[PDB]
Amino acid sequence: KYPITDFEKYLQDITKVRGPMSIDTFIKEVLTNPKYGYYMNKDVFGKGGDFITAPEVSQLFGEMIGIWCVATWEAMGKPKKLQIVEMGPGRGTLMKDILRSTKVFKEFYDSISVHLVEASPANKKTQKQNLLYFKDKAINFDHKTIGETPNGIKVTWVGKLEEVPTDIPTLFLAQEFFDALPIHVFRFSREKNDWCEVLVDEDITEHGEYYLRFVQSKGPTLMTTAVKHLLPEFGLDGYQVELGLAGLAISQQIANRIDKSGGAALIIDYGYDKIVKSSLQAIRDHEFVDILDKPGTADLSVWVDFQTIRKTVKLLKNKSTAIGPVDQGIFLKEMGIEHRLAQIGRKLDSNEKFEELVMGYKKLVDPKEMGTNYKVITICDKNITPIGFSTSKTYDDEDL
Ligand SMILES: Nc1ncnc2c1ncn2[C@@H]1O[C@H](CSCC[C@H](N)C(=O)O)[C@@H](O)[C@H]1O
Repeated sequence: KYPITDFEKYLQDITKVRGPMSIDTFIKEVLTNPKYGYYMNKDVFGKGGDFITAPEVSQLFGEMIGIWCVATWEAMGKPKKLQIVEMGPGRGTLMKDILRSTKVFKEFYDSISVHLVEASPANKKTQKQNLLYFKDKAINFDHKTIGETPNGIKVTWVGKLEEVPTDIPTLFLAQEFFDALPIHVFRFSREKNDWCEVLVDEDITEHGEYYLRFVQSKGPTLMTTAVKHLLPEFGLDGYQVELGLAGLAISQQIANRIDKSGGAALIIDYGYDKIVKSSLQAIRDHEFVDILDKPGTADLSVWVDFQTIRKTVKLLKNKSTAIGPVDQGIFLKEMGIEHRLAQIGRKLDSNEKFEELVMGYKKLVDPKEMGTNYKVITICDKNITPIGFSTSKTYDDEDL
């Protein structure tokens, strides 16, 4: 035990009036609740911005994504206006590396504007500070939703993808974004020959462990019935799956935007080319903890189901398709990262700086590091061949 937090008391109250809550609802509350959220007001973590992401590991990573943006823009017929959208830019490191490294491509750089989709006002402020040129001392970061980069590239912040202008060809970047979206969890009961949903209820049992607990819905919930067509047909008892419905909805918005106005999305994340049975994890001060251990104090994440993203896009039966996933290591090698590593290394004379650069390269591409756990998938037009996906597989059962 420990004594009951105010956020736990509040979540218990929801279960008393509304019944046990879906894991989707729980993840939204735990992250984004105004008063007790993790993503909204955590404050003062260990080290400087929480965790090791790929942009912060190497400039190599952002330069390669930059090359992908330019090559894809070329493959689209070099449109005079191109939007670049990023989902959850973090501190803005990725965007900064892209905008730095793609300045040399004059024709490309003259066509771009940037749109960052960001819900957190804290991250918004950090991104603005990281990306913008400022002419005034007093900056209120909330009335500043449009800005200019020091190279004069326009950057606009919006809360949701829906708010991004339509009818312009668009690149979409989602880097470690889908792993932080809510999921639902379902499990099959042979005792009721059907799927149940896994819910979070209050835990007042005589020797429970925490103040919340996982329960199985009595029958199928309305969500179970609504998504039955996405679940396995194989009813094995206790078989459990995670479904990233929030992410599937975003995948459809991107696919449909691309069908209408052209474009391409690059989704990079840790995950699998199959249904993910169990992956929801809670990390607090760099230690794995239980999900229901003081909720709101720990960062929740999931491993991404790339397969269901792919099938969902394909099921739209429009001009869009999804190709991949391919491993991050293979993707980046195919983009020319080894050549760039050597070029950057030759300009450096330090050896200490070169050793650091090579380790960052190894962290990105080695199979024991991020090389295989991290994967890349593209949502794009059927008729424009994607860049960096030559090793993508063919999925016969899903192409008629
Ligand atoms: N529903 C939502 N709308 C907008 N942004 C979201 C979101 N859910 C999560 N995010 C954002 O996604 C980011 C996850 S952290 C990843 C940061 C960055 N891409 C990097 O790898 O360095 C956070 O900045 C968070 O604010």
